[PDB]
Amino acid sequence: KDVPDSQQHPAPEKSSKVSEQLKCCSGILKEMFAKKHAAYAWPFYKPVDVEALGLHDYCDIIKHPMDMSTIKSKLEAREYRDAQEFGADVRLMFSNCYKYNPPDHEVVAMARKLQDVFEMRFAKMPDE
Amino acid sequence: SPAQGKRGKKSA
Repeated sequence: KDVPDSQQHPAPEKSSKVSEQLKCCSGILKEMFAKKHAAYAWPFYKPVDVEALGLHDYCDIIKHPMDMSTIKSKLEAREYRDAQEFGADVRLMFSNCYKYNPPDHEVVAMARKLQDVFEMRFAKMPDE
Repeated sequence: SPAQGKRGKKSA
């Protein structure tokens, strides 16, 4: 088995599954990007503002800060093979977030909201 | 001191 319904066929040409994942992946990011999640995903559309946030230690913490806009841009670039390229970077921005931030933080506050929506969204992602 | 804990963002 090796994970239930994890894989079954390599993609023909490019997708049938994969770039289909990205149409989803995107609507997903674009959803965290939604005015709905723009209450808290907005600091994720764009990069951790090391100035605005008064970080300084940022570049010590952060090795790969992801931003909903690149990951999206890469969607919009089809640079992402699939939604797991996609969420790899969602997990990246989420990661670098709690990486830097304690869970009593605002960024994490925001982070975990996206964590909820993105992961829920991502649960609706294929793999076939 | 693992991370500064941003002190970033206030949603607004």
